[PDB]
Amino acid sequence: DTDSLQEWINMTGFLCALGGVCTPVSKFMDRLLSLMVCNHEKVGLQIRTNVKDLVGLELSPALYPMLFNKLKNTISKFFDSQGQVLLTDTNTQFVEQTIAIMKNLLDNHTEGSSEHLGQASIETMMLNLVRYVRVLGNMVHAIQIKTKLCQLVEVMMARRDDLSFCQEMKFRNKMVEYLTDWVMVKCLTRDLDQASMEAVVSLLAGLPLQPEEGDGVELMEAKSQLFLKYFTLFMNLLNDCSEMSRRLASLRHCTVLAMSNLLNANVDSGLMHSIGLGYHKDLQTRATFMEV
Amino acid sequence: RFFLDIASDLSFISDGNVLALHRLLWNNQEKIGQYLSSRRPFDKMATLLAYLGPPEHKPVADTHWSSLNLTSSKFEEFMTRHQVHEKEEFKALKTLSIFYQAGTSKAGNPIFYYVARRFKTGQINGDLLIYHVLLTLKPYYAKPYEIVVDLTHTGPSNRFKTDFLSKWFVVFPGFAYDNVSAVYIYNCNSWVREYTKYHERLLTGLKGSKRLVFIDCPGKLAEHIEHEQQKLPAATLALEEDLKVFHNALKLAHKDTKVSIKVGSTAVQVTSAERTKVLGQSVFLNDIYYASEIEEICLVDENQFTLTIANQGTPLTFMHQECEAIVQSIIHIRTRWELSQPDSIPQHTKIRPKDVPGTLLNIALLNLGSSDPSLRSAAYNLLCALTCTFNLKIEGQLLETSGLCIPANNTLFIVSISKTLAANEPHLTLEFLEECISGFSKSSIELKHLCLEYMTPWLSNLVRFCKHNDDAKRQRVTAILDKLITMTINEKQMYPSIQAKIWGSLGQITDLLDVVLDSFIKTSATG
Amino acid sequence: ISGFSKSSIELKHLCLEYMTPWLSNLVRFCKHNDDAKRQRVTAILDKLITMTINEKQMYPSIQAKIWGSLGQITDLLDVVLDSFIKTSATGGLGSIKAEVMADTAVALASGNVKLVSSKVIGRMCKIIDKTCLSPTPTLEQHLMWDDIAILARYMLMLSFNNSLDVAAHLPYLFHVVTFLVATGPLSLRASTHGLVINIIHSLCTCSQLHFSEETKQVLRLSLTEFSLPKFYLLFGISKVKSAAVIAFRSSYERETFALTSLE
Ligand SMILES: Nc1nc2c(ncn2[C@@H]2O[C@H](COP(=O)(O)OP(=O)(O)OP(O)(O)=S)[C@@H](O)[C@H]2O)c(=O)[nH]1
Repeated sequence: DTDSLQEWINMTGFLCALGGVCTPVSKFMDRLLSLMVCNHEKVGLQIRTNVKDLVGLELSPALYPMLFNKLKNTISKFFDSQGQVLLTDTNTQFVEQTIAIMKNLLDNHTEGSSEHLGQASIETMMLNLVRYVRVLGNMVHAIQIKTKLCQLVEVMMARRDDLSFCQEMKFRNKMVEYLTDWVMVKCLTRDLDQASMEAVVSLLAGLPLQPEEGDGVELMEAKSQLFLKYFTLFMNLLNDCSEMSRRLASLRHCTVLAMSNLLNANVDSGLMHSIGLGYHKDLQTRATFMEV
Repeated sequence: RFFLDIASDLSFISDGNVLALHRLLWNNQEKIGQYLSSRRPFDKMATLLAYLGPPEHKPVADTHWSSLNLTSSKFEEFMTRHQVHEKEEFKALKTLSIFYQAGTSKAGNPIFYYVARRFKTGQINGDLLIYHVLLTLKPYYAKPYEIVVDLTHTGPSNRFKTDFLSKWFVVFPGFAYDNVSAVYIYNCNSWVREYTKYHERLLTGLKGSKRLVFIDCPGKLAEHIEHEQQKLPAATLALEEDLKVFHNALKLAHKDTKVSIKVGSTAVQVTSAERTKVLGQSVFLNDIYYASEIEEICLVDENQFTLTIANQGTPLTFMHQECEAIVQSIIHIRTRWELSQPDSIPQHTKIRPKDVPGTLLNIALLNLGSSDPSLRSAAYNLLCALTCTFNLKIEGQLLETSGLCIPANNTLFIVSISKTLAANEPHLTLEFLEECISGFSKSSIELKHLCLEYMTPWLSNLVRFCKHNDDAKRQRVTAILDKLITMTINEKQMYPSIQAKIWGSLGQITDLLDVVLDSFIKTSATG
Repeated sequence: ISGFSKSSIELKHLCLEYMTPWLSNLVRFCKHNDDAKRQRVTAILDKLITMTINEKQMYPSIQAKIWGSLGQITDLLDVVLDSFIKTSATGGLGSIKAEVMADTAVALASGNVKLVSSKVIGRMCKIIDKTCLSPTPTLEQHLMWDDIAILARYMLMLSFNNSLDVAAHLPYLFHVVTFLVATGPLSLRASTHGLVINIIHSLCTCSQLHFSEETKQVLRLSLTEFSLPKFYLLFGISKVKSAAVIAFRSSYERETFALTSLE
């Protein structure tokens, strides 16, 4: 029977290769999205593995539009109503597959970047993604899902020049607010925090902080408030780091860069809360600020 | 022969030296005019001086192109030359969402939506606003276009200054004004009416203008712009929805007027039911009061009450048969906002690096003598950077490198640096000395002696900032002496060294003595 | 000195304050026929060193008032600094005594620079030269190796702002570097690298030499090229990110040497 699976993955890859010639193609892609969570006994395991390969690594770049949209619609049905999510194991497996799919699809970075950009608003897709993952819970598989999402965010920040969003700064700001809740088995927990730090660092790169639109006291007051919140959280993290030594050293090294970016963006609303640790007791903080 | 041997054979100065030169020019303007007459030079200087103003009298956060020439061609070349396109504040103002192009009218004119309430009174806000308007409007003012002025919730915080209001009528080309097909003015209020009453003279071109279409009912906007082409802000639309309407309302004022009160979950909208004159046209005004602005809620009687709004001299007196229902409707949502809102937070002064050169010199020089060599390297990097960017004259004694190994006993280097800065740059002594005194109390013992040792060259500069024309500066001098008294009393340790350095150098300078002794007399009497 | 141990800090400062005029007369009590007074003078200097290493709070006041005053008088200097050598021979390298002696070295020379720098580089040259009379295959197994090591630390702390006078002592100073490129442990090699960097740094940032602009450009280029990792591998320091960090690492030989790197 393994021969049958051999030609089956062969034809699946062939079709994924020549979809660029091109509708029946949409039906083909919907069958793939159905077969990602194909949980049939004795084959489905390797089936989904092969799927995770093929559409991961060999999908035609001009077929890049349709896939994104279809996934969006699927996770649009993941939310039961009004931002609330419904948790099923099938949805969980969908999420776990989907993360690796965009990870590989982004990281290949072959020719044909234009076919990636002109159509893709992956903004809402990731927003729904992190909103489902945040409510997953706290356990081993959940931690693994969370950290994989963190590398995905790191990658798609690394490729920010190619892609396109409707509102980039608002999207990144919402991503920062969602991610920094995750900062604080333990070995994993520390790994989650470790990956989340370069995720937040990549997000903060040149980000003017935008307050969430309420009525607000004013723009400047709420910008100061967000600056104070993020700065205090980072200082608490670095104080815990100040006391596996290589892990803590890397954690310090990236938290330093987080301070550097977050101060370099909002200098106006930002010196006034952190010019008073130029006299700080710990010389590590003082040195760090002292080149920032 | 020795004299024969010696006799035969790109840099921008700091802000303070230019400021001193500017003082010397301005205080003697008329006389240098007379002597230069004894012709283009005096003139160039003359306009230049005016553009600057008389000597410093304003926060440098505030700077404005004045109107002595005020030509559009110049303004555009000035903005393009310095690449204002690239600055982050312009992208920030784009994020503020003011004057965004949206939609195309029934006459085929593209429409620009100016939101007045999102603007706060301020200088860079205003000038970036007018340049943003010129840049966004630039593709389209060669052709007919239409604008919508959203005047929801506009108060004195959103006003244009008179000089700034005069700028809008001169910087744009004439056919930019002429291509304006229609101006839809939406939700005009009584404050805007007052503002026009103070400003009929500059708005005389709009006085009686038929291009001013006042959208006194929201459906009237559908008569000129399609609803799908309507892209007004979401909060503006939410101001119209789910409004609890009470007709037959009266405002009791100097003039009692007929109004109607629509109470929504965030605000109260009082809409005038009788037309009043703004810009030569009779309109229906509507004053908007957010729930965050309501000051006091009370019921004088069922037929009449007074409502107090923040920053008002008198509460507005409202007379209606249903005043009690209005009071409960307002007070329920107001109290649930009161529960919903967070507490008060104290806020600090906005700090930007180009107006704090003293504190950064203190954080540099103090840490330059610390124990940890990495900290000394970082301190060397800041000292080089400050002497570079702020253009202080150091006579080329600093250079940045990686791998420099700094000795722990470098105090002579620090003192040489501080003495050279006190010689070549006296304009920041007050903030520098104050921050040094402040950092004294939070420093270690060897660092405390270091702090004494590099602050003592600066004390001879206090003669310049004493007896000055500005009394606030000599007040600052006396305050500094007060903290010096305080630290001398509190620190019983280092007391011989404190007397040997601080008061020892202070007593050596005649004509500074008298304020010092007078401070001694007043502070000895205390206690 | 005996009374200085028991007094209070406020008394201690004034105690410094009246001992400091008396130290100038020690040149009278040196170079006499009786050497018992000479051994007592060296014992006094040992007591001063003892108090400097023992006390931490009044350490900068000590470094100024005592040592900068001794640096003023020419004749004592040698029998001062020689004692430091035995002091630095006393105990071990990478200890408290050695490091505080390294700092006190520049305090001694702050008052007078050219003569103290002359003495230090002259003793480096002599201890280098004297190895010929008892030749060994390598300098590390030589008997006067420690004087090579200890004075090397003295050249590191004394090179920040012309404390080793660069305007007149550059050939000898380069010559020592050539004879000490990648010899010894990690600390001495890193110290040699820091010495080279500080030499070039003080060479460009001083108004005494009044160089031309293009000369300052090529020196600025040279400083950058010595900052490169290629010159780390030339200097024998590998795997170390910052030479300045491990130059002081005790506070907080396996690789062979090839002559082409020296070229
Ligand atoms: N306060 C003020 N400053 C202005 C104004 N226009 C230009 N400036 C400033 O002054 C400079 C122009 O000075 P100006 O004397 O007009 O020189 P010019 O533009 O060559 O014009 P000229 O008539 O003197 S030959 C600009 O760079 C800008 O900094 C204005 O209307 N008010």
